[PDB]
Amino acid sequence: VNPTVFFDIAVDGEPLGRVSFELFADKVPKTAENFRALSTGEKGFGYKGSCFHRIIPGFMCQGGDFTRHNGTGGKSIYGKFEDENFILKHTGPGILSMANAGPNTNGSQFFICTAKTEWLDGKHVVFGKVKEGMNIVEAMERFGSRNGKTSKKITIADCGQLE
Amino acid sequence: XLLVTAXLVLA
Ligand SMILES: [Cl-]
Ligand SMILES: [Cl-]
Repeated sequence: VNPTVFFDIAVDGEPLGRVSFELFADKVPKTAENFRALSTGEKGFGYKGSCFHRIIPGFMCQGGDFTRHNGTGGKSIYGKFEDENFILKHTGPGILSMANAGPNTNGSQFFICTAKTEWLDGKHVVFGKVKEGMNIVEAMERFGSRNGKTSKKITIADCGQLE
Repeated sequence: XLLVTAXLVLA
């Protein structure tokens, strides 16, 4: 069964709302498990309290750097890891996909698309989709800018698994 | 451009 995970988002500490994601463990099990475990914190580390350091309106929200807090850091539950496959494409808003530094450099950083990002197909591993709370993602998006810097700090105040 | 990288953010 494909797991469901949630982020509770805050804006400069003010609770905003919840975003939930279906993780496509049937197609990309290793990539899904990494995100799931980092979301629960069950390995002893993960996304809770980290920020979306880069948000570009009309494009995506990028987060998952819980080691350096600025996009330069990140670590998977495996100690980087391989691009599992490119079966799923960046088809529209709500797509959940891995940030990277080129081939086989998956860590913990990810992005939530707010539009179709077809130009990233074959280069970033898609592993989930927003299930509920796309309205919250759209609210987050408004705090971004062209260069990615956010006008208020957008944080994962809490995160975990629903199903 | 519009990229999602970890390390050098590019065009
Ligand atoms: Cl709303
Ligand atoms: Cl709002």
